[PDB]
Amino acid sequence: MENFQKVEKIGEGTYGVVYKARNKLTGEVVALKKIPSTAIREISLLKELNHPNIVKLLDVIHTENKLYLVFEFLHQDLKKFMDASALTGIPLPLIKSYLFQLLQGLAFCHSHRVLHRDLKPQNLLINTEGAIKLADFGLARAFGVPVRTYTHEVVTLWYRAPEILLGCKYYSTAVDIWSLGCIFAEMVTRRALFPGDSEIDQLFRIFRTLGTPDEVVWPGVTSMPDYKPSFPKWARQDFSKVVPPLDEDGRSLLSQMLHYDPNKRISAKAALAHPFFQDVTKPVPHL
Ligand SMILES: Cc1cc(NC(=O)c2ccc(Br)cc2)n[nH]1
Ligand code: NA
Ligand code: NA
Ligand code: NA
Ligand code: NA
Ligand code: NA
Repeated sequence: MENFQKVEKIGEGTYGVVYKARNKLTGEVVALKKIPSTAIREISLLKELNHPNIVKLLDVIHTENKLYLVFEFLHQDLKKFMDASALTGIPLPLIKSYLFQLLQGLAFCHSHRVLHRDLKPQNLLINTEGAIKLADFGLARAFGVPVRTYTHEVVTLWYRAPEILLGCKYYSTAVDIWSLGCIFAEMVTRRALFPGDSEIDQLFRIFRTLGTPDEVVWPGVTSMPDYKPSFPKWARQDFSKVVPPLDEDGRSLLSQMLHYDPNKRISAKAALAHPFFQDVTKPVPHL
């Protein structure tokens, strides 16, 4: 760590503090995250998982029984950008560019059998060139997703897939598509899709919009560990009411990203081929 000078505190992550820092060896400006042998091996494997839409993991330092992750630095996150774009909205071509890029990052990681499991606007980072990148890929498998962060802050449930909430033990890559669909809807409408404040509130918010799932739409759902037959039965809403003014192609794609049955939910690779991306471009964001 003597090789790094802290510039400022960027924020408080799930596992530890995040600093902007300078690498004295190379002059490099980096993001430095302060965080068992299985974790070291898992996280070390992530150094090779390189893609332009994945925040680059520069190094893993294990010392004095502390773990430091050194990442590529980006100047803004999507949560802050969404807040700053509240009054006007992020323009649709930029939303489309971001979604397209995020799907490319997911398709790459998924092809290597690596899941994120905790995607949220705060771990999507943006630059002034129009790129967006996924941060903290692979960390949930290494460390778990806790209920509270290291500062006691509540870890958000808003982007969590229903199979996780219903107690499935085995996650598929579909969990990340669900999260990204929730983010897409939030960029379009300027409000979170499913802002739950407990596990049951999260689940019932999903049910009230998409309908309470049953064996017709999701074979096996009624046998899931946390499923209860006493869940209320709500009707599904039309996406035309959920995400106006999104066009028919965008609503089609979103619907497929939010299918209940993870085996039905669209893959990142299939989503990239969707007609919504026919006119995709890479605008320069305002910032
Ligand atoms: C792993 C990583 C994080 C990061 N940057 C940020 O989180 C960041 C967010 C908002 C502002 Br304003 C400045 C920096 N870069 N790389
Ligand atoms: Na480094
Ligand atoms: Na390293
Ligand atoms: Na948000
Ligand atoms: Na839980
Ligand atoms: Na469109």
